[PDB]
Amino acid sequence: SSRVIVHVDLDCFYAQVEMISNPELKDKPLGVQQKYLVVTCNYEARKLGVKKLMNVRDAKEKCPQLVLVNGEDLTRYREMSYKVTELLEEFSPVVERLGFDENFVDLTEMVEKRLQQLQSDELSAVTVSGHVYNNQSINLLDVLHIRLLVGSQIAAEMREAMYNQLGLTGCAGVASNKLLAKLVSGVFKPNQQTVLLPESCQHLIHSLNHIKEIPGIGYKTAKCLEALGINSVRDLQTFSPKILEKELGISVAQRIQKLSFGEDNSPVILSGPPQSFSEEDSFKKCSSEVEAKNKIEELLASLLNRVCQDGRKPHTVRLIIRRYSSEKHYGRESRQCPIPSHVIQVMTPMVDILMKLFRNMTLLSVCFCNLK
DNA sequence: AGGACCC
DNA sequence: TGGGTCCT
Repeated sequence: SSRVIVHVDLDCFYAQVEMISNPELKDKPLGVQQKYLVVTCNYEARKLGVKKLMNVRDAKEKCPQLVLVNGEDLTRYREMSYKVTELLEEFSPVVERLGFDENFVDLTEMVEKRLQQLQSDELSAVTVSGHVYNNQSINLLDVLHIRLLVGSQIAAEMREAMYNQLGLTGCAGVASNKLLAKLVSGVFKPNQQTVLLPESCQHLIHSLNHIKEIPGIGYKTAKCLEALGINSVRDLQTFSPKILEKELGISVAQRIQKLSFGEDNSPVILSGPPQSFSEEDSFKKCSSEVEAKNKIEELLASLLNRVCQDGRKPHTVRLIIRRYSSEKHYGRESRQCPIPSHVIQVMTPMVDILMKLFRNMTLLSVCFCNLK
């Protein structure tokens, strides 16, 4: 019936990794750069105006002192990301990754086992760990409150472990489903945690300022809802099911309307090993359609070392590209093809293997998928 | 192959 | 605007 889900969200992840590499970067405003962008920065620099995904220029003309480290090679970020996930899996096996810095853990079973260990007395001593959303009063006789509180305790144990064993700080949100857990994890933003009691669900959902802010409603859907006059969470909650169903599909429509009410029955999915491996690269439009495949040889280099390490082998390869011109807000192409059973068991072959797929066709990326 | 959505 | 996942 009722679940206890925790959402773990690491603070400015790349920055934390770069700060751990070179300690001299601490306290000093740090920004991690990829090409001409500052993807993320530590809180210090953030205090000085630096915002995530901001042009270097606008970043230095806002903080003419900001230090920058290149973060185009995701290798170390990716490695730490899995150590975090594995550490969480130790607490409970059902852990879902969302990007490199977020994880969802279904704590339901763990909470039950812990509660069954408590005696008819110490159950009244159950306390919360961290913040209680909207400073809501706890009712120790509400079984749902007790469960979420134990959930807050586990969350605190997880964050303490991440810090002690891995040197990382982060936020956590504890709630009855993934939607709410993710929305509440960020209420007290820096290295802290919050728990959501049922009675405050509407307050949390309505605290949002636009449907776009709801996890599960992307750039597209948002614009669709807008063209319909739906802008606030309450608009969506009160809109006609039928029309919404008749314009977004019965699937999408019924799902996002549930979300507007803070309802979300999606299960936390066990991520396990990656379903694919890939590396990209965007050039200043410097690929003459030919000879510029030496770049593809570079991508393959690292990948091959990665595809290797994992142990499993990929039975499919792919190549994706881009083209410069107008304002193509969306434009990618890729030629998918099977990988020779013999070559699976090295570059040379694969090189021209991608080369043919090449000709058949500002960015270039090789993706090894269909792992077995 | 391409699309939507997410960090 | 460097990676990923799942659905059509």
